[PDB]
Amino acid sequence: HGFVQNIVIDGKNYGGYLVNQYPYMSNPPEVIAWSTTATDLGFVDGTGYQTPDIICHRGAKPGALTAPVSPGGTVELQWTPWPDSHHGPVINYLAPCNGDCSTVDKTQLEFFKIAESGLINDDNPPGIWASDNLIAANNSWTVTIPTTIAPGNYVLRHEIIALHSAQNQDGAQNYPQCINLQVTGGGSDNPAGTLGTALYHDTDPGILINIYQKLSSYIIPGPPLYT
Ligand SMILES: *[C@@H]1O[C@H](CO)[C@@H](O)[C@H](O)[C@H]1NC(C)=O
Ligand SMILES: [Cu+2]
Repeated sequence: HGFVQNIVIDGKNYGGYLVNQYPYMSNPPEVIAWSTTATDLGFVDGTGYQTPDIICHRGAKPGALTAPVSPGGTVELQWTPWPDSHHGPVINYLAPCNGDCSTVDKTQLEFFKIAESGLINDDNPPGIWASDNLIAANNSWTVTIPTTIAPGNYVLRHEIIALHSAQNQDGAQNYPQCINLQVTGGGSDNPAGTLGTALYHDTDPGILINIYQKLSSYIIPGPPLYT
């Protein structure tokens, strides 16, 4: 359990959607991060993959603001402390807003994968995963925005999937966190995008998996990495 408390871009903090504060507030602040109703700090499991919930987490609505990013710039996402138990991949996607991200129909966003990290080492099952890399980085993840994509407004969908329960049908725990970015620079690619509700299926080989046994490979779920 947890969520993104803060985002660092070009030497300032953009405060995240504080799901354990702003839903109790009823005149909460304008932020670059999407609001959610996920006040339990929990997840979208396999029962929700073909529901709107998977796109930017449960009952999610677009952030009011958008952060500019320098060409090939870094986005740093700071999480609440991530439990070692919650072993699994860290995956990042962009979807174009084609306009102000604050007014998009989330059910219409088409995501391309810009980065993925899975099982790093399996010397001691269940092993070292992207999630353990995230813990070792003091619960922060650094995304580099590609220089080769068309500039304009996009949603960054940033996700940990915990696999500690994933042996069981619908046991995997997806923690998607969305923010609004204004990508800048000279790129022109419009990558093939995948609907939120076509990212994952509850029987994917990297979703329905016993991590506690020796693994020879791990298939990072979702569509193919853009480069
Ligand atoms: C994270 O920072 C704290 C101090 O703020 C430090 O004590 C901790 O051990 C650091 N990093 C890791 C990888 O544990
Ligand atoms: Cu949890």
